[PDB]
Amino acid sequence: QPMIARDGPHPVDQPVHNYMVKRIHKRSLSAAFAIASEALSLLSNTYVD
Amino acid sequence: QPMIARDGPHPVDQPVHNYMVKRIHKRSLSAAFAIASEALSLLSNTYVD
Repeated sequence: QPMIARDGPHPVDQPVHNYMVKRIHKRSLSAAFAIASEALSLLSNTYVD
Repeated sequence: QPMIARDGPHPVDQPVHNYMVKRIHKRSLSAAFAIASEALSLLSNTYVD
């Protein structure tokens, strides 16, 4: 931060430095996907049908 | 229909498919047309007049 030079019945000011630390926040996403029993019976054949 | 993926205390979602069936409806159009008897006698002389 900057600083102003003044006079009179005021204390002399000094330059000030600030330090900040922020942290991450974790979230997620989810989506389902279904398949039926007839489709599973039709898909698992392995070169027979 | 589309899907939105979300988190938190929400159950996970799966997309939907909709099947609809419509059937036809039968209408008509009718218009009348009259011919006088003397006109029918004139048009059907059969090679006399």
